[PDB]
Amino acid sequence: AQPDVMAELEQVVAKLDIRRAQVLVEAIIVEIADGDGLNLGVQWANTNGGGT
Amino acid sequence: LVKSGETVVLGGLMDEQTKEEVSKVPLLGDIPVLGYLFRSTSNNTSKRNLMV
Repeated sequence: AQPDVMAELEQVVAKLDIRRAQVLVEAIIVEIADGDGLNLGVQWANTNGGGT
Repeated sequence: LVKSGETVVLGGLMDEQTKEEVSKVPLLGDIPVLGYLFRSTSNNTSKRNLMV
């Protein structure tokens, strides 16, 4: 380009070529799970009387 | 973007898993010491620390 644009492109480039900063990203996924089933049940069977 | 001499972290995953299971008898399984006689416990744990 014209020397006028060369000097303008030269500032654009200098700004645009800046050392891009780096990022360390730690994620922390914590899950906790449990639970209590209970099955208690009583059956009575009688020949004479009846069964449950 | 890393310096010409330097050894660095790209990324990494530190993963930790712990599954705990018991098949116990409701009341008896909860006796703090004797209770381990009623319970059939299955525990599991793992660790992976990966660094690039």
